[PDB]
Amino acid sequence: AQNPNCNIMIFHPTKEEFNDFDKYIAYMESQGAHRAGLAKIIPPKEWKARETYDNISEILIATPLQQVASGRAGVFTQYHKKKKAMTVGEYRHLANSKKYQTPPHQNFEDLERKYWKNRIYNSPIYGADISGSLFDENTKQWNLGHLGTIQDLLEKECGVVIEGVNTPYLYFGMWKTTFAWHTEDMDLYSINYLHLGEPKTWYVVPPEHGQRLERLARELFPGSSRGCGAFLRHKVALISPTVLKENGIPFNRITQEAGEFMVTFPYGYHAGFNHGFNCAEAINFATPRWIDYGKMASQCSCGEARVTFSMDAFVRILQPERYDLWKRGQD
Ligand SMILES: O=C(O)CNC(=O)C(=O)O
Ligand code: NI
Ligand SMILES: [Zn+2]
Repeated sequence: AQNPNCNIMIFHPTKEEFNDFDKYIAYMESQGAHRAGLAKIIPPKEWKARETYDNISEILIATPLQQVASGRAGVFTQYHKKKKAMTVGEYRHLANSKKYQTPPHQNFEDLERKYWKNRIYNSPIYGADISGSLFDENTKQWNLGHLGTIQDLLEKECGVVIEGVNTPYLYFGMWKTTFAWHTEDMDLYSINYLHLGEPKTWYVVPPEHGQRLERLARELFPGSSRGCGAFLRHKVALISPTVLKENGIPFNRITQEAGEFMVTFPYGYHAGFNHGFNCAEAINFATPRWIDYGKMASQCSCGEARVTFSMDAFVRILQPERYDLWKRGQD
């Protein structure tokens, strides 16, 4: 078996290899990349997402989210407080202000130490889940707004035609902005391109060990666990690498820099944080190997998850027994 230790693999496709997206994902998996839950892909030197980022300041962040923490440094939840709208130019200025800017630090490891020591004592503001794309329409390779759709994948594999669409989201981050432990909706893949700015550090649990993370989460957030059988779907729980190590949870970490893609694989739990002002674009996608994960994906029916209507059809077709109970939570 390839990659038996479930290490995060890093790929350097040539421009020729970068033409066929599906084929390259299949290649990565042939090398065992999916066993980690996360892979990095460094694009060919000849490739670019767009010509410049000089004209993005007028994008609106309609609902910036202030991420307020509760708990202890290594085990905490965060809730999202809605703030007034601001442009990306205004957001960048805020990110760079004395209150919110990245502190002095020696290297990525030093900054990581500071993040886990001090995160809970601040409330950074995140612009998340903004529908849109920063890929140039003329970028033909790995354009996250031009991928084959999950609906078409389901149709090709299973012969079922369903409603729904599948478009990218933009994320504007600043120092300490945080993404909680989660897998994707319906345990889909995700692909994430860091367009510009400061890095993003990722933590990931191998898919074959996801239930170990779930068991620890139930122990660490016992009230949340009693409230919902899939509360990590709420995307509010953080557990530090120190606490994961103390509890023997297998995981890896890696830092993504501007110009790099990350792919998360079905049922690969991940979490992380931004180093400073940045902008990422991400979208979910599927392959034939995903279908069995979609069938088995755990759902939040307590009603806190609140997802896109695109998910209605996935649950309806792949999880018809759960559909009635799941839709009540949505409605
Ligand atoms: O970048 C973020 O804040 C979160 N991204 C993801 O969880 C992803 O791409 O799957
Ligand atoms: Ni994700
Ligand atoms: Zn729930």
